[PDB]
Amino acid sequence: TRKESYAIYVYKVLKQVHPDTGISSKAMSIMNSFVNDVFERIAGEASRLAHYNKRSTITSREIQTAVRLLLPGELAKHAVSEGTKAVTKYTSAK
Amino acid sequence: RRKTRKESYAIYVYKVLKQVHPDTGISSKAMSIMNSFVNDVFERIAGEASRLAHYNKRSTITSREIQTAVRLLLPGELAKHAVSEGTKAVTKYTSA
Amino acid sequence: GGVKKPHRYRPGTVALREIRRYQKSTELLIRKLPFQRLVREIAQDFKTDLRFQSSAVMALQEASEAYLVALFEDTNLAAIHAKRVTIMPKDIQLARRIRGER
Amino acid sequence: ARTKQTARKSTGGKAPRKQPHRYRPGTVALREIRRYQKSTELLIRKLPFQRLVREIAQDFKTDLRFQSSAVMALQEASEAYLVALFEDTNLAAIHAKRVTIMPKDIQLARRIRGER
Amino acid sequence: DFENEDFCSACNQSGSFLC
Amino acid sequence: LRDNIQGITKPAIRRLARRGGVKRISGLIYEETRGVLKVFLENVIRDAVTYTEHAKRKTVTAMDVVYALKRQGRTLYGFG
Amino acid sequence: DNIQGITKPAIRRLARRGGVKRISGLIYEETRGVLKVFLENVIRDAVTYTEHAKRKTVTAMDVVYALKRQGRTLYGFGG
Amino acid sequence: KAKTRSSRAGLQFPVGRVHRLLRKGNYAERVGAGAPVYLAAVLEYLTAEILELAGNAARDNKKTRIIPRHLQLAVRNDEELNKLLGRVTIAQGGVLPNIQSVLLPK
Ligand SMILES: [Zn+2]
Repeated sequence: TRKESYAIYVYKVLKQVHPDTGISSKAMSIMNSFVNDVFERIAGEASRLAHYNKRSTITSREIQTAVRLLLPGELAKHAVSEGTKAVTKYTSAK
Repeated sequence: RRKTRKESYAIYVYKVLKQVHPDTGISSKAMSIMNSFVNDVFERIAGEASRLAHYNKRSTITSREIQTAVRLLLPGELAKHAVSEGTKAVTKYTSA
Repeated sequence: GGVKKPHRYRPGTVALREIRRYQKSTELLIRKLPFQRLVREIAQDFKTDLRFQSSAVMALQEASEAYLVALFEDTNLAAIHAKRVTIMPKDIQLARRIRGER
Repeated sequence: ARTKQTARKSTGGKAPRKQPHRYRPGTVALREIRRYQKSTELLIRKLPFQRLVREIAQDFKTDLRFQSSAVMALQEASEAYLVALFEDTNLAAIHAKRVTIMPKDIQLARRIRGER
Repeated sequence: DFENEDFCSACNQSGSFLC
Repeated sequence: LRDNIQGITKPAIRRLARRGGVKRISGLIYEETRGVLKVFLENVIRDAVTYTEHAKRKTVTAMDVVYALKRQGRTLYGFG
Repeated sequence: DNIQGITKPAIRRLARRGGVKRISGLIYEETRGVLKVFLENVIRDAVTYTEHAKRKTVTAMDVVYALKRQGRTLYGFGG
Repeated sequence: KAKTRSSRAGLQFPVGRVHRLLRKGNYAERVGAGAPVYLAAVLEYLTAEILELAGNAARDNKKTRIIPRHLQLAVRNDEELNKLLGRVTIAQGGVLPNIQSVLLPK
């Protein structure tokens, strides 16, 4: 019965961006399926990379080689940058 | 420091090449083509099996869910002319 | 003397007007019930008495209108390719002879 | 009065310084349609192709050696891509009552292919 | 506008030109 | 039922093509298109009745439809 | 200029294998740019893969691997 | 007192969830700690650029909420998000309004 989805999380980041704007539920589902799909593509490529390099673990590195192999053009640079500063804050806060 | 073992189905592709065109050989290049073929189509059908399973919220690749995916990939006659040989082969396995 | 003449937009004005009308609409075009039936007879051939959700149909449509509006779009470029504004069955065919479904 | 400089030399004399049977157009073309269609060898002279890859990979990473089989993989892949694109172009041409591929015919094909 | 030429129209040689 | 392809009426095939930015739809297109709708809807629905049976379900689900569209490449967002 | 190394007669040979009977003259230079941008896509991914293995040399395996990503698999060179 | 991993990473998307999923997804045998943190970091970015662009689209059509339509504009107007979401067909999107130059009246 419990349905797991990214409802409140995308809503939060929406207010972080625009703390005045509503969202449609169908449009939400567009967002949820979209983040699920891009998550699948980034995680799959990563799994592959690993299996090619005879590794066995999905390091933050793979997710990068991946984000830079999937996300196109600039969308990547800004993804990397934000992912690197995010993992930097994760290791700084331990 | 003998080179490590490289996986290949080459030895196999030949047995089958002898069970079809007996007096015919293959060239290295064509054999390697065939190995890339079997690896690619195996990865395709095995990846489909995976999702089929995950979708149905179950966790085990069995014979049913692969008869299903080979159908979903191999197109047309190829599919039917496979699933039949596949069920035979499975029953002959389980036979003994 | 002066005989009347009705106000008729010239061939193409009504065309482009409803083009601007329809390229702002997101509403589905092919009508629902007519489409729903399209499937029950396109499915009965694959499995009997397959019920269908009222969402599978809506999805199998959104996916269809989307597929068709893409193909028409490449059909048009293909029609302009021969310096013509009329699309032809060959166009839907050249287009599809290049996407690799044909 | 507009003026321009073309000699591009402040001083002259820079060198002296201290510092018969003939086929109709198309018959030979169709003959070597048949020749390059029955054949399987690789049509872009290799060295030139390898170089194309060195000067173009340089951008993504310097000092990047390439296994020989690789530049042969780039060739095969490139010739396959271009022969597929050229089949499509010939079609995009035979469409418009013509028999001469033209740039426009390939800016279109690629749009329908969706590679743009 | 049109770009002039890179050679003199009188002697057919390069140099500084009046356009 | 039978021959309901005619339900995608010409008025509509047009509206779609109109949506696609065409201005003059030659006749002999209305038939071609319906044929294209019936090769697409075929494959998708087929890959959906295969998914349907695998789950031993009977009700073709919208969930299956989406997965089917993915296989062919035409992913659809809005349903799951 | 290494690009101009993809010579006309070579583009003509590609057209012949492609079944083209009359090549415009302006095609030759369009086929270069299209060629470059495509190679510039594979080789890019070929190298992402390369600098993931911390390898400095690229392999044909990485090349067909980048093709698999792009979509156009290549049989005959490994994998 | 237990804090969440997202506040450790400074994110809004869940880093915890994206770990489970990564694990049960069996993308690979072992998954490290920083991999779900990076993925949540990239997903929120992509969810943000797309939401921003949707916000730029909506106000234009003077609509408070964000209907599925806006999400298409945002995606088709942008040339990056369009390569990403390029074989994707959003629900109720319509198409980018466009008519060819030869179809215009003289
Ligand atoms: Zn002079």
